[PDB]
Amino acid sequence: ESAFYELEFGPRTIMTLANFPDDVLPLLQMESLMTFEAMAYLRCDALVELGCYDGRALEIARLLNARYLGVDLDQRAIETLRTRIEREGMSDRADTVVDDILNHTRRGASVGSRALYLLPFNLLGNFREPKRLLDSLAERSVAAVVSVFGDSAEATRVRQSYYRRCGVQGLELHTRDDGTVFTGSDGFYSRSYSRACLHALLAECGLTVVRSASNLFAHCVTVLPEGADQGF
Amino acid sequence: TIMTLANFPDDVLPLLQMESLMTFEAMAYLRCDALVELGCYDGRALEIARLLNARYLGVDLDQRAIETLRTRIEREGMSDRADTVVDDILNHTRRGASVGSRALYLLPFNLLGNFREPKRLLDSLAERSVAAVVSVFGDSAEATRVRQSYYRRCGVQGLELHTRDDGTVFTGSDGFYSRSYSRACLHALLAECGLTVVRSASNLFAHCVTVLPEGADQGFG
Ligand SMILES: CSC[C@H]1O[C@@H](n2cnc3c(N)ncnc32)[C@H](O)[C@@H]1O
Ligand SMILES: CSC[C@H]1O[C@@H](n2cnc3c(N)ncnc32)[C@H](O)[C@@H]1O
Ligand code: NA
Ligand code: NA
Repeated sequence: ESAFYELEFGPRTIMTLANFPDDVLPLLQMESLMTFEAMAYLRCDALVELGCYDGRALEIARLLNARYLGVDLDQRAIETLRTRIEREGMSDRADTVVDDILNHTRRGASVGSRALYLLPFNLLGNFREPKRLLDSLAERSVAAVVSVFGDSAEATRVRQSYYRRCGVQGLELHTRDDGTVFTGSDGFYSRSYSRACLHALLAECGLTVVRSASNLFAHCVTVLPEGADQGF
Repeated sequence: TIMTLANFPDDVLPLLQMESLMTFEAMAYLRCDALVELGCYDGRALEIARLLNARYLGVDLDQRAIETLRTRIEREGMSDRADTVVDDILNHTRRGASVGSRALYLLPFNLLGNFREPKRLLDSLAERSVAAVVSVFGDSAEATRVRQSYYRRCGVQGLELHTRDDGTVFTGSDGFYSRSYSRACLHALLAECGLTVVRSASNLFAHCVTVLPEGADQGFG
């Protein structure tokens, strides 16, 4: 799992904004708005961004005066995030770890009292076995936001352009009933989801849907782990 | 050709994210039934209107970006609630038809800074808006570095950097102009144009403010 993101320039090629088709921005905006609103309503004092790169959700924590933890394998992107945290005077409230996401979710200390876990920008679709990641959220979180590419013809055309712009080698497209799977010879793996398939996967992993939003490109879901306390 | 993501350094994103969150929260709290995005490109605030079930009007002179937006509105089933106009921003604020009873006007991604006479635009907001969100580049060393890289990727000819106490000005031999703002200068300009700051946020790259036109009604619709 995540072999592609252990490559020196794996994360850089995928997360460089200049490599994004314009139509990626609506996916990122929907996910941002839903994370912001979820943290307020569910009284989360902490945001944990899995695959944060250079801190793509830091502004959400900033405008809510929430604690922030960014987790990524990419040392260079985390150093950019550390530099911004210091310059923003957020060192007391915002932290970073260079580590595997599953190392963090399985063994990492709690962040704040009521943490929301963000799985942004199709992170879940980059796991061949997404149930291992989803199952690990229960321990340290009272909520999660999961953002994935959808399976519309338009979404697939965006992804065809995006992954080639990123320079993914030997890119192949595999069409399935419930999503489109892209693979690369470099260990690249990215699937999209139908709304029904995403909802079914979440229910299977004991994650209750409280909010579900879709646009032409993406599905974004706010979930509560069953067994999570829902106090204030 | 300044709006395609292909031309954006990574450090542009925190500016876009801060103004999106402040526009979203302003629409909800101030009970705005319409979002009017000035310089909307391909509908960079459409998702805010969509997720609040608000009316939307995108104003831009980029007819390609507007046609992209019109198709997105149709495919999202938003035709009855979202529209576009290929118009000059000041012509729209001066003479354009009103949208909803409580419209919020968004001035995104340093639109105010890309105007040489910003007072004309700000003064025009008085009549037709109950609220506005204004997003500008700041004057940090990091903001100036990001802007230089951005304008270079946009292919501005004879790009020159002019240092000032209240914001860095970039010019080109092609007639390109864009200024950043200190927090103090932005607040002073808005006050001068009868716009009261109700929310003010800054990050390393940007200032974003929510304003009410003084004399604008503040009911619930
Ligand atoms: C938003 S999905 C892509 C981002 O997530 C990061 N990422 C992907 N898989 C992992 C993983 N297993 N552990 C940590 N970061 C990861 C990548 O380095 C990139 O910044
Ligand atoms: C965010 S500022 C840049 C955006 O605003 C648009 N724009 C700039 N000046 C004007 C103008 N005077 N009238 C309408 N749109 C404009 C550009 O086409 C671009 O999409
Ligand atoms: Na995800
Ligand atoms: Na959309």
